[PDB]
Amino acid sequence: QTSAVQQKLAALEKSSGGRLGVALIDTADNTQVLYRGDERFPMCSTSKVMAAAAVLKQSETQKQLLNQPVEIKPADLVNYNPIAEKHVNGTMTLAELSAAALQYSDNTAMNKLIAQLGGPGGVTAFARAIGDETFRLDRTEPTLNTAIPGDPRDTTTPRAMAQTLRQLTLGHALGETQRAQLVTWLKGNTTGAASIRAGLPTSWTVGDKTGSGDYGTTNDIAVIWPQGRAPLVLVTYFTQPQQNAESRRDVLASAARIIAEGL
Ligand SMILES: *C(=O)N1C[C@H](NOS(=O)(=O)O)CC[C@H]1C(N)=O
Repeated sequence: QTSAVQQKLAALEKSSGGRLGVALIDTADNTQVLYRGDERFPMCSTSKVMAAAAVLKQSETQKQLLNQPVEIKPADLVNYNPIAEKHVNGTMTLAELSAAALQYSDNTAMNKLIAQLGGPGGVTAFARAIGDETFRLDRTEPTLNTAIPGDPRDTTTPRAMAQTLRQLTLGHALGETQRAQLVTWLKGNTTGAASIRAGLPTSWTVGDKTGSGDYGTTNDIAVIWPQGRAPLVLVTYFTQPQQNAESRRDVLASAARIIAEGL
């Protein structure tokens, strides 16, 4: 019941001063490694994968949805808007908003995705439609990042997020073109090199989405293509007891290294 990898993650967690959640799926054999795999964690920016995937699903039944313009007004800007601020009083397409949300983690872009789905509950509804009974999105940006201990809003579990990420990127939750677009976007992420990627050999290819929030919450969810192996799906969630705790991306890298060394 407690594997060697689980014992190592427990030792990492003990030295980290926070709470660590890990779910690995190895698609070479569909085996799973779970650490606090059924405990809820605040998703923060990693929830953007579900919102972008839901808009990709919408695009399966709409000619050129991704080219549809969305107006960006000054009042739409929130706390972190590296792409959207360039387009205030103009428009961005849903493809541009999806890329900005995933690759630059633009929070104004994420709010446009949420609105395109009918609000946070529309993102949750998409999760349910692809078999994820755990994910819940409750708020918009930026308050979905409050990451308060014990608060179920805007949370999921590592087990559920790993299974969902596998279905979206490697399975058939999306159509073929849409799945390929999602993987292309994730592989072009700009924010991930200090997190899961840092713990892996340079030769392994990664597409990922990071997140962070209050309580020193530090997250990453990744699809990994190891050299000479079938892909892996890896979720590393981390959160700490005090609201102003510092980020700990090194803990995510350490967890990824333990997983890689255990394969
Ligand atoms: C998402 O977690 N956020 C938006 C942006 N994400 O960048 S990260 O993925 O590199 O952390 C800034 C942090 C965070 C937020 N609190 O809005």
